[PDB]
Amino acid sequence: VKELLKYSNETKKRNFLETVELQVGLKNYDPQRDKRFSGSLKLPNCPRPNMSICIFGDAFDVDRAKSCGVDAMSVDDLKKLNKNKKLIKKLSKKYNAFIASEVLIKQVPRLLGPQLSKAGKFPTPVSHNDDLYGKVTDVRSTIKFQLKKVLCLAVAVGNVEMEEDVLVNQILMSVNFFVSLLKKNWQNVGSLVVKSSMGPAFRL
Amino acid sequence: DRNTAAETFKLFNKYRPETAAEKKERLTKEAAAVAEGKSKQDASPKPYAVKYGLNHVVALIENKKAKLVLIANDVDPIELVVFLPALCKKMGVPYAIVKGKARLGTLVNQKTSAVAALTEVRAEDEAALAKLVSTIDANFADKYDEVKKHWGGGILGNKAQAKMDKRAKNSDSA
Amino acid sequence: GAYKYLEELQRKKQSDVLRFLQRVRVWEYRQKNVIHRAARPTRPDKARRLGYKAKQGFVIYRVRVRRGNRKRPVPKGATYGKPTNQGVNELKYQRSLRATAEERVGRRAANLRVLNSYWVNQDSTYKYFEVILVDPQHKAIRRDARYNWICDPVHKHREARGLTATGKKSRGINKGHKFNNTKAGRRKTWKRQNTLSLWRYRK
RNA sequence: UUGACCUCAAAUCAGGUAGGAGUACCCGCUGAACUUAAGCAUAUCAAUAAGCGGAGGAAAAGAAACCAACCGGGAUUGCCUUAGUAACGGCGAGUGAAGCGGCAAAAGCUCAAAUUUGAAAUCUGGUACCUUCGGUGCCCGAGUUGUAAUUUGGAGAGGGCA
RNA sequence: UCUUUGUAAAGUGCCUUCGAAGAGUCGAGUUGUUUGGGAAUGCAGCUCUAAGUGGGUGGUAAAUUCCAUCUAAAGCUAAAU
RNA sequence: UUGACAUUGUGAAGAGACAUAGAGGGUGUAGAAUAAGUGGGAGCUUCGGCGCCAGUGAAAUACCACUACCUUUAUAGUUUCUUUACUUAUUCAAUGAAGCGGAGCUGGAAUUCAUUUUCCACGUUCUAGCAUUCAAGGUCCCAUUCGGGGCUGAUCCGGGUU
Repeated sequence: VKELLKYSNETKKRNFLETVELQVGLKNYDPQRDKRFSGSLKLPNCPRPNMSICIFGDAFDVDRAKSCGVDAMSVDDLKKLNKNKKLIKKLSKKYNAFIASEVLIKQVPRLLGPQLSKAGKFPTPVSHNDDLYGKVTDVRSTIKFQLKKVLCLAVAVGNVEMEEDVLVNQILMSVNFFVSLLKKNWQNVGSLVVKSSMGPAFRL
Repeated sequence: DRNTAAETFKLFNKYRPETAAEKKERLTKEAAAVAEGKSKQDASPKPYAVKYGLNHVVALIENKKAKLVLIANDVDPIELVVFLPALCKKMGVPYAIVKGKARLGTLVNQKTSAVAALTEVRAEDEAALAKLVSTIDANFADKYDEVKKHWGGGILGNKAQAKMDKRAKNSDSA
Repeated sequence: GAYKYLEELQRKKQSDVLRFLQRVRVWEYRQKNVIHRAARPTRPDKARRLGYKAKQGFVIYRVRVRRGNRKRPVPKGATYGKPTNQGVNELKYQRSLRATAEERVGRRAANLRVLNSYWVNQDSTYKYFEVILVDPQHKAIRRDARYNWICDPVHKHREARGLTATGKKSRGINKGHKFNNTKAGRRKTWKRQNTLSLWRYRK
C-alpha cells in the first residue's frame, strides 16, 4: 500500500531543508527494449500543477496570434527569427500550431537539444490556444522513456498537502500501464523508487 | 548436560502419570462418590501428570499450551522428530534434547516415550520451572540460528586423521 | 498429530536431510539380507495410511528387488521364430517390481497375508520396499471386524493373483473408457466377446 | 557395579500356520509356431496353445479421479442391442470396442489424516472358575514411534439455543 | 418365555468457527509391449518430478481463455454370471 | 565397444554473476570545467564556497538520486574445465579377521649453535634336534591344605582385521 510510506503524502515534508518549491519524482521500473516506438509514448494532463516556471515562445500566425494577449506567458510571431537561432535561451518549453510547418526546420540546432522544441512526441504543436492554456501553465508531468529501463517524471510538490495530491499519483499510474505496448513484461509496477529532490527515497 | 538433566528428572520424578494400582484406587473412590455423593468426576482431584505421546505433544505445541518439551536424541526414523525443534522455535515453546529415550520411558513407566511435555505444574516449583526454562533457553532456543547454519560431520577415522596431520605438518610447515 | 509433518517431509525427497537419510538407509539395507524382517516401519505416515495398526500380528518385511529389464530366456538370443518376436534385451515385463517384492515375501512367510507395500528406497542397482503383511491366524486380527476380512479364505495370496493396490494397478483395473482392454479383468472381457453366443430360437 | 532401551538371535520353548492333489470354469505372469495373406518379413493365427503362480463355490469386478453434453445419467456383472459400425491394417489379408435404450439382479460402505489428555479407557497370552464355538476375575506382556470410542467427501467436527 | 440390560446410545431444526481427505505417487520424455485407441489405449523398464479454489478426464498435437463432471495414488461387500 | 543420465558424495586450482556497498574508473567540439544519460530545480550551509542567471554545446552543475559503464569479493554458495588430495559409497584380495595406526622407551647414526632441531633400529643364521598345560621368576592377597586369585614378566592410547 502507498499509505504507510509517503509516496505523495504529508510524511516527507520536513526531510528536505530547502524552503523552495521542491518537486517529487516517480520512477517506473520494467525491462523494455532499445527501440524507439516501444514504451509509453504519451503525456496526459496532470490534474494538480507541478508548480514550475515556464514561458512559451508562441510563434503563431494570423488566426492564432490573438489569444495570447489574455492568458499566456509571452507573445511572439514568425518575424522574430534572428533571436531564437543564435543567442537567446530564456525559455522552458514552447507551443506551436499546424498553420506554420515551414519555420520548424530553422530552429533545430539550438532548441531540439535541451527540450525547448518539438520533434514528434509531446503535444507542443497543438492548434487550440483558447482552452489548452489552462493545462500548460498548470505544469504537467514529463513521460519520456530512456534507453534501457528508467522513466523519470514529476508528479507534484512535497510541501503541497495530501488533499490535492491524492488523485495525482493514481491517475499517473493508469497512463504508464494501460496505453503501454505488449513488449513489456509482467508486473509493470515492480519497483517505484520515489524521491523528491533532497530527502531519502521512499519506495512501495 | 548432567546437571540440568538432574534437575529436570527431579522435577519429573515429582510428576509421573497414574499407574494401574493408583487408577484402581481412584476408581474405587469415584465409585463410592458417584454412588453416594453423585459428583460427576468432581470428587476426584485435578491431575497434574506429564503430557506424553508424540501426536499428543505435537498437538499441544500447535495449540500453544505446552510449557516445556523434552525431545529424545533418537529413533532412526528421525523424520518423527526433526520437525520438533522447528515447531518449538516457531511457537516459542522451550525445548531440550535429552540423551536417551529410555529415561523418558522410566519417568512415564514405558519402554520408550520419545517426547515429554509439561503443560501443568503445581505451585510448588514455579521458580524451579522458570530456572530450568532459563537454562534450556540459554542452551537451545537462543542458539537456534547458529546451529541452523552449521554443517556437522566430516570427522575422519583416527588412522586417516593422524595421516592427514602428519602430511599437513610435513607439506606446509617443518 | 504429526503424521502430516512426516507426510510433508517424506514428500520432499531430494533436500539435504532426506538425501542424507536415504544414503544412510540405502547402505543400511544393502548390508543386510535380501528379504529380512523390519521391526518397525521407516515410514509410519505411509504405513499407517495403508492399514498398519501397530499391534500384534502386523509384521513389516523389507525387500531388495533387482532393477532393470527382463532379459528374455531361450538361450543365446536365438528365439527360433519370426523376426518380430526376436527381442532379448528390451523386453519390459508387465508386472511391477513392487509386485515381485510382495510376491517374494509372500512366498517366504506363507502363513501370513499381504496387505500393501510402499517404496522406501532406490539406488541404481535395486529397489527397496517394505511390505506390510498381516498374520491372519493371530487372534487379535481374527476379532475386531475391521480386520477379519483377511481371515476369509478367498484372500489367500492377494499378492500373487494381483489383488493389492499395485496388483489392481498392474492388471489395468479402473473405471473408464480408457480401460477397455480390462475394466472387469482382461481375459473375461476377452472371452465374453469372442464367445459366439447362440440361442434356442435363432435370431 | 547394578539396572533398563533398541537391534539381532537360540531352543525336541508354549501354541499355531503354510507346502501337496484336483484344476471343468476363475485371477495373473509368461508365451509360440504351423496357418491366412494365393510368395513373405509388418500383420493374421493370438494378447491363443504348451509352461508357471494362486483361489473359491463361484473367482474377479464393485459404490465412481465413470459416462456424458442432454431436460443430464449414476456401484459392479450378465443377456438383447449398438455392430461387423467408429477405428485400426504392406488401408492388403483381415482385425474390432464403448456410451446410451430394454431386461434379469439390485446393497451398501470402511480406514489414514483432528489431544480422550480430569485419565489407554484397547488387545494377545497364562492362571482359577463357569450358564466352557465363549464369559468373568487376577497376573505378567504388546502398546502411547500410538491401541479404543468419535468422522470419511453423500458429509462431518467444535461451541450455543429450543 | 427370563432378564430391562440405560440416568447409556441413536436420530433430526437454527447460528457461528471450521472442514484436515492417500508422492517416486500423479504426470512428462524416451524405449518395449498391447489395443479398435489413430502426435501415443493400457501396462512396464529407466530418466526427471509436482500441486494445492489443486488434480484427472471431456479420444486429432500445442498456446491462450472459459465451461462441464469427477475425486485418484488405501480397504470390505451376497445376487444376476 | 563407445557416449549420455543414475549409484555419485566431499576438499584443492581456473572463467562466467549474482545475494551484499563501496572506494574509484570511463578525455570527439564548444562551454569557470573529464556533463556515461536522465529527473527535480532557484537555492543551501553559522560563514566561506558553489549555484540560479550569463555563455555554450547534441547534452547546465550547487543538492539528493536511478540506470549504466571498467576494476576492487573483504564476507556464502551455484556452475564446464585441472587431477590433485580425499574414506564412508562401490569393486577386488587374503586370513580359523594375530599384532594395524599414533606415541614413548632403551641403544645408535647424527650436529649440537641451547636442548635436542631430526632419522634409523627397538630379543633367533655353520647343524633335517627341541619349543604346548591361562609361564617360569618377581610382587600383592586369600586365611594357609593339598591350593586359588591380582599385577608385571609381554609399554600405553584409538576398538577402522589387513
